[PDB]
Amino acid sequence: SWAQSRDEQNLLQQKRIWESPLLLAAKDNDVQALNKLLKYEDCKVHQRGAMGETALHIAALYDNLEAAMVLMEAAPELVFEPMTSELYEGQTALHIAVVNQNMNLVRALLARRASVSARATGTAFRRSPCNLIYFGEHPLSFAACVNSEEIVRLLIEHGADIRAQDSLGNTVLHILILQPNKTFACQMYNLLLSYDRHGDHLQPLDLVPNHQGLTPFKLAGVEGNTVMFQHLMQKRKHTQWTYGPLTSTLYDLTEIDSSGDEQSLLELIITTKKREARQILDQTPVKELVSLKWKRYGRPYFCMLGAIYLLYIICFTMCCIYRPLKPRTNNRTSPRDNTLLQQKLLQEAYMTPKDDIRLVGELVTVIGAIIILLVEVPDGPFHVLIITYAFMVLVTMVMRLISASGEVVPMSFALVLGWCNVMYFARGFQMLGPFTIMIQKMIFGDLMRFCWLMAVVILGFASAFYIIFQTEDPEELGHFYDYPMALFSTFELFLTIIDGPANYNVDLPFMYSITYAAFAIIATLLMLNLLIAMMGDTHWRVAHERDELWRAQIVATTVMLERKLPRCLWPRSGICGREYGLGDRWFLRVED
Amino acid sequence: SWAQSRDEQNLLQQKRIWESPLLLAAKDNDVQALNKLLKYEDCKVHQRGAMGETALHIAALYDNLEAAMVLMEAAPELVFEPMTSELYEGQTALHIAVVNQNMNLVRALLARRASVSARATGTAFRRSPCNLIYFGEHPLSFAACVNSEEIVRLLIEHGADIRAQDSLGNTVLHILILQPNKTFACQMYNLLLSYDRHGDHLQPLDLVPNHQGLTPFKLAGVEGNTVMFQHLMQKRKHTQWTYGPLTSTLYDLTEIDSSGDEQSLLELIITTKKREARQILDQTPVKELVSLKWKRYGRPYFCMLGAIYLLYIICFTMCCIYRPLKPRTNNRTSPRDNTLLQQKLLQEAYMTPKDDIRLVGELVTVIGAIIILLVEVPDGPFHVLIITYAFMVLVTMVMRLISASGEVVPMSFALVLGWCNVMYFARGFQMLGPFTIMIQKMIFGDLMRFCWLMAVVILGFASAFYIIFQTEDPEELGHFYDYPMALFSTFELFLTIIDGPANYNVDLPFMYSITYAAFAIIATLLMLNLLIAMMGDTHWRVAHERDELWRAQIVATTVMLERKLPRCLWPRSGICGREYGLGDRWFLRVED
Ligand SMILES: CCCCCCCC/C=C\CCCCCCCC(=O)O[C@@H](COC(=O)CCCCCCCCCCCCCCC)COP(=O)([O-])OCC[N+](C)(C)C
Ligand SMILES: CCCCCCCC/C=C\CCCCCCCC(=O)O[C@@H](COC(=O)CCCCCCCCCCCCCCC)COP(=O)([O-])OCC[N+](C)(C)C
Ligand SMILES: CCCCCCCC/C=C\CCCCCCCC(=O)O[C@@H](COC(=O)CCCCCCCCCCCCCCC)COP(=O)([O-])OCC[N+](C)(C)C
Ligand SMILES: CCCCCCCC/C=C\CCCCCCCC(=O)O[C@@H](COC(=O)CCCCCCCCCCCCCCC)COP(=O)([O-])OCC[N+](C)(C)C
Ligand SMILES: CC(C)CCC[C@@H](C)[C@H]1CC[C@H]2[C@@H]3CC=C4C[C@@H](OC(=O)CCC(=O)O)CC[C@]4(C)[C@H]3CC[C@]12C
Ligand SMILES: CC(C)CCC[C@@H](C)[C@H]1CC[C@H]2[C@@H]3CC=C4C[C@@H](OC(=O)CCC(=O)O)CC[C@]4(C)[C@H]3CC[C@]12C
Ligand SMILES: CC(C)CCC[C@@H](C)[C@H]1CC[C@H]2[C@@H]3CC=C4C[C@@H](OC(=O)CCC(=O)O)CC[C@]4(C)[C@H]3CC[C@]12C
Ligand SMILES: CC(C)CCC[C@@H](C)[C@H]1CC[C@H]2[C@@H]3CC=C4C[C@@H](OC(=O)CCC(=O)O)CC[C@]4(C)[C@H]3CC[C@]12C
Ligand SMILES: CC(C)CCC[C@@H](C)[C@H]1CC[C@H]2[C@@H]3CC=C4C[C@@H](OC(=O)CCC(=O)O)CC[C@]4(C)[C@H]3CC[C@]12C
Ligand SMILES: CC(C)CCC[C@@H](C)[C@H]1CC[C@H]2[C@@H]3CC=C4C[C@@H](OC(=O)CCC(=O)O)CC[C@]4(C)[C@H]3CC[C@]12C
Repeated sequence: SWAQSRDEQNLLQQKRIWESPLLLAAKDNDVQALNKLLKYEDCKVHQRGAMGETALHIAALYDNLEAAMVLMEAAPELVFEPMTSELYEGQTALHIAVVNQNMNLVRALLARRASVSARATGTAFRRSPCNLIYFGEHPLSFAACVNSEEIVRLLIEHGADIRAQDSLGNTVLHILILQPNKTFACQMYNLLLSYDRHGDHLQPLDLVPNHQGLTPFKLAGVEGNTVMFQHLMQKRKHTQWTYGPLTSTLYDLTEIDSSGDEQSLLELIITTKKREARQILDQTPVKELVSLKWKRYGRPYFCMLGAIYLLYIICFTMCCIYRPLKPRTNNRTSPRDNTLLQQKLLQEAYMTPKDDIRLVGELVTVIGAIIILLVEVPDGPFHVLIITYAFMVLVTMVMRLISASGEVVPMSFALVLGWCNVMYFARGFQMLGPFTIMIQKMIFGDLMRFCWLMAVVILGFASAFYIIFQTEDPEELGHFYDYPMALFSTFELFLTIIDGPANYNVDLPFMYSITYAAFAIIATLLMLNLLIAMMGDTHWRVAHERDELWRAQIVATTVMLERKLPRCLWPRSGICGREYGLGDRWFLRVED
Repeated sequence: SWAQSRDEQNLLQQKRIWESPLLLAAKDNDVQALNKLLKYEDCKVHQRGAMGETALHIAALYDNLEAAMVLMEAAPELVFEPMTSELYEGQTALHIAVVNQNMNLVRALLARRASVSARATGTAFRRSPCNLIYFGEHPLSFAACVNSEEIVRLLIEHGADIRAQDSLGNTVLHILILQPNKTFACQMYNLLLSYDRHGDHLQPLDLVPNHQGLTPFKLAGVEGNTVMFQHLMQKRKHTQWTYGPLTSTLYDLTEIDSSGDEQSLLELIITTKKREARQILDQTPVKELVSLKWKRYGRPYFCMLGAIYLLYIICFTMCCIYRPLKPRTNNRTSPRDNTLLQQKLLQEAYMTPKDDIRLVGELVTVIGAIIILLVEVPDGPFHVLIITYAFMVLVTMVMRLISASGEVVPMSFALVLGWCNVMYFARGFQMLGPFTIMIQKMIFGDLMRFCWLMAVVILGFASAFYIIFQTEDPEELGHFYDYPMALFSTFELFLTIIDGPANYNVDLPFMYSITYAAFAIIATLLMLNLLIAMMGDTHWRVAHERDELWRAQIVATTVMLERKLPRCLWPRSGICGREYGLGDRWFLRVED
């Protein structure tokens, strides 16, 4: 795709260099070739390359100081020229010699007054999975990322703005957090903060947001950058006293905790795809904050909601047990017809006092289903299940009003969805909590991958079992009497939850005993135990990280409860200042 | 709670320091600020802080020697002042400068005659989970715990009592055992014992009990402090001879073995919550003592009690097999009534010689149940089971006398509790012993955690299965005919111990085949194998430490048998002295 086009422009770049004697002598720094071409005609001194590059760009790429100096003496207006293509738009040779860390050639270009504010907006510089570097857009950003302490100072002396932002809004401090070598990126962060002696007014530059709204501290939390997180936390950390081995430590807790309705650090870490962002939860001020919110306010409000939900589902269950049924009016159509009862009409469903007790429970059920929709729809997996529950309750309400047959099908969905939603409240308990993570990763992991191989063995053998018994009498062996039942029976024989079809009083077809023996080996022995071996591996992986997974469950529940409860009902965690003379900020004390 | 109040008093402390110029200059040692405030008015020289602290307390906290000396020259009566709050009651600055290890400021306070006997009874010093340090109450105790060898000597030279006890009764030697850095605590133990040259009469101070009764040696065993246990065992260890690589070693065995009716080291280690106390059992004199008690006296007396219990339960079983039954008098009420026999009245239960043989076995059963209560009630898990057994035997005795119907329900409990109590005697065998620890940790571990998720899937699907078949004829498919049976059937279908409901001669409801397929996947495949994967992990953890767990089972059995058998029947283990001229102490010889 774009990779194929980037491959072709890279080969087109090397061709145009070989086609041009100037670009070739710029690549391989033959001084005698460059001297002859310039003492001749212009020879395309402003030659536009394949990448939009010039000759002075080329000597910058290939680390050719002696070539680049002769090209600057030849034409000094090339120093200001930007590279002109979609890949490398607005890139100067000052950008290139910075990235190549060519110390003598950056000093030479700054002597010829190369711009330090030149923005490199080409798509090879944008933050994308296709690019292997994200350095920003400015030369100061590029030198900060290749860890060149000598070049960042020279750019600042020549007037590079430390406050310059790229198209994503990131300053140079944001970009350093996005870098793979974190320990070098810490030291460059400390260097660039030291040059914010002026301009700390109107923003201190460690507090600038990007276009997502993130400061460098919140970006370190969101990106899973734990090394930069601990280093940024030192600024927000205050030592209160030291009593030998003890230390009382006061944490700032402003951007960490939900200071406003805008998403804080706890919500952004839960609502992100990055697995390594969850490593911020066992960092020190974040870990005791989550535990404090849960024990004081999270777990009491959650256990109340689980108790109310459990009483409500018991109420819904009893209305389904006592659903209005009467003896059937019509006669039995076939001997296969097994139905004895049918559901009452609306006019006769409510005529006794026991029907009035059920009516109260049915209204409590319907009112609860509306409140589930009013909480959840005006906006997870249990998110979908409780909406699917409340939808099924309203469907059976509509069928009750218009007297529609088949209320058993919305109720049966609603019974199993209503009671399996109680497993949501297992996360109030630490031992019970990651059990449902095991169930999710066994369903949407092991089952969804291996059901396709199971379904095709079931389809093969049920089709074989169907045609083997297609000529036989079903009254003796009716497991495969029609093709939907044959398919359901083979699924049950797969799971060994029904017995193998046997009638010793008749002769079964010869082909059955061979096919069922082949089925018993591949399906019940091999593939069934293969799946169980997978799910035991899922169990082992989730139980290994179960404390970390439970803590991530607690934050998501705390973020959700704080979002839905009133602010009077959820007090802010920690200790506010300003009655102790600390400002209006809410602090958290940790004694270690 | 108290943590929130401790957080607030810590912030209130820092405010009152900032409110006071004296306390602020005491915190940050500005000598010019302290000089001006004292050459002015008193300026609250006896200013009471938030923690009950004074200015001289503050210079002690923040390691301000130059501040504290000026404050002592200003008012020397502050040197004697205690900190006055619930957190830090009776704390002096001599306490603080000791903990901060400020060597020049402890010498200055002792020059101004600061008390070495001052007790710090505040709740921040008490042994509690809320506190991170337990240092005791005296300055000598505090210097011993921060490992300051130079300060403990200076306190002793000024008259600090090495025999001072805190509110828990602990001397300084007890407190050192309770310290996290054991290797430093060994060296401080050796230092403080050297200053017991005088006063070894009336107690040698390594033999002082605390209020629980524990000496430092027994506290090292109870607290799991194996490093201090081995070091204390050197004093109780006597080398008898050395024959090249051999060494005959005589162990004192006084506090280890049950010298009196007061609890010894073996009973205290079993009857404690700490898992690391069980690490004392594989230390040298304790390990060969337990093996000696078991092989000589433990295992023969235990195998006799297990043989007698096995013969007794066989006697109880045969009386239940032969329980008095007669043909039923009334007629069959419904076709669902299956009962053919009923239990006899008392007057006809004993009329044949075979009824007389059973009467002897029933009295042997009743006498055994009374003896179980007389041994166990005038005081574990098998502790509860054998009492629950003997209660069920007396309940069926009462029902036999008053001719109450339903003796089958107390007997059935008594049959399964009586025979499962034979698994108690599996610990007489090392290979069989930790099997019952696996069963306990699979029941009260894996089952009690995961039954709640299982129960709610059973409740959801049994309710669905009940309403699906609520309109059908039960004679064809009666698994779910009423709601208790539907719930029991779904439990059995969960465990795959009954087959899936099928009748191929009728049409089952459409909703059944979908719901049972959903049930077969989530319950029989996924959640059932999830539990088995857990219990296999419990099996793997218990089988890894199975020798250590079996040895802990042997001590508990030995402690229980010694407590219940007469002293003539349980001889003291090891070799008494005084016929070999060693004193009256009982020794144990170990050749290594
Ligand atoms: C994850 C789930 C995967 C799917 C699992 C299983 C799917 C099951 C889902 C639904 C089935 C249940 C719905 C009932 C509908 C009734 C119609 C019927 O099927 O039978 C009809 C026949 O027609 C057929 O036999 C069609 C089946 C042929 C091939 C099936 C492959 C389709 C799925 C491919 C997916 C591949 C994916 C696998 C991997 C790529 C009529 O029944 P009869 O009694 O035979 O009448 C014949 C009358 N006669 C006597 C004259 C002869
Ligand atoms: C996962 C792998 C396991 C697969 C299991 C087996 C592999 C399959 C390989 C091959 C199967 C070959 C099919 C036979 C074709 C001829 C049909 C015929 O003549 O039927 C005749 C029988 O005649 C016979 O008995 C056939 C001779 C023995 C074949 C079966 C033995 C398989 C042993 C395998 C050894 C282990 C190999 C695997 C080791 C692991 C007549 O039948 P009838 O008795 O009169 O009944 C009448 C009913 N009917 C007419 C209505 C129909
Ligand atoms: C670890 C163990 C956990 C519990 C597991 C299972 C508990 C099982 C324990 C005991 C059950 C067995 C005792 C028999 C008593 C008979 C009464 C009866 O139940 O049926 C009665 C109906 O009334 C009901 O249907 C009540 C049930 C509704 C909801 C059940 C939830 C209660 C437990 C919540 C705990 C949640 C904990 C889970 C996680 C939070 C009558 O029967 P019927 O035939 O239907 O009559 C209807 C007549 N009709 C035809 C007119 C319609
Ligand atoms: C753990 C997850 C597994 C869940 C398993 C299944 C998921 C459930 C999802 C959805 C179930 C939807 C319910 C149907 C609602 C309409 C009712 C209806 O019209 O009935 C009609 C049939 O009409 C049909 O046949 C319906 C069309 C097919 C639905 C069933 C195929 C499910 C395939 C799923 C593919 C794999 C998906 C999952 C892959 C893993 C009439 O019924 P009847 O035949 O005439 O019988 C009469 C008896 N009765 C009137 C007394 C009642
Ligand atoms: C007539 C009255 C008494 C009915 C009783 C009402 C309650 C039983 C209902 C009404 C609203 C419900 C709540 C609506 C929203 C949610 C969020 C929901 O969150 C998720 O499932 C999202 C997280 C995830 O997907 O895992 C969990 C259930 C809960 C607390 C519900 C619990 C049960 C509640 C309190
Ligand atoms: C009437 C019949 C046909 C209904 C079919 C039942 C299934 C569609 C239901 C019943 C139980 C449900 C499951 C119950 C519990 C979970 C675990 C749940 O896991 C989590 O949410 C992870 C934990 C976390 O979010 O912290 C994801 C949904 C899932 C698999 C549910 C998916 C839908 C299931 C399989
Ligand atoms: C678990 C496995 C890997 C170990 C070896 C077992 C199978 C390879 C063997 C054991 C029993 C054998 C079966 C025993 C009896 C028969 C019946 C025989 O056909 C008959 O005579 C049946 C009567 C009829 O056709 O009606 C065909 C072979 C078959 C299925 C045999 C096929 C091969 C089987 C399954
Ligand atoms: C008519 C006569 C012959 C009846 C026979 C009497 C014995 C069969 C009974 C009487 C007292 C019983 C003992 C009473 C107390 C105990 C302690 C009990 O200890 C525990 O279960 C506690 C440890 C734990 O909980 O694991 C184990 C069974 C045992 C030895 C009992 C074994 C069976 C004994 C010897
Ligand atoms: C008539 C029916 C309804 C009675 C129900 C039977 C259960 C209540 C009983 C039968 C077997 C019993 C179990 C048999 C063995 C053990 C192992 C036992 O493990 C230990 O004591 C650990 C070993 C040790 O102490 O060294 C704890 C009790 C437990 C789980 C028992 C708990 C109670 C159980 C499950
Ligand atoms: C083990 C799993 C993860 C792998 C794939 C198996 C299931 C996804 C498939 C295999 C067989 C299928 C069943 C085959 C037959 C039927 C009957 C069909 O309804 C009927 O026509 C039955 C007749 C009646 O309603 O009375 C409804 C779908 C269902 C349950 C199918 C649902 C999906 C099943 C369970």
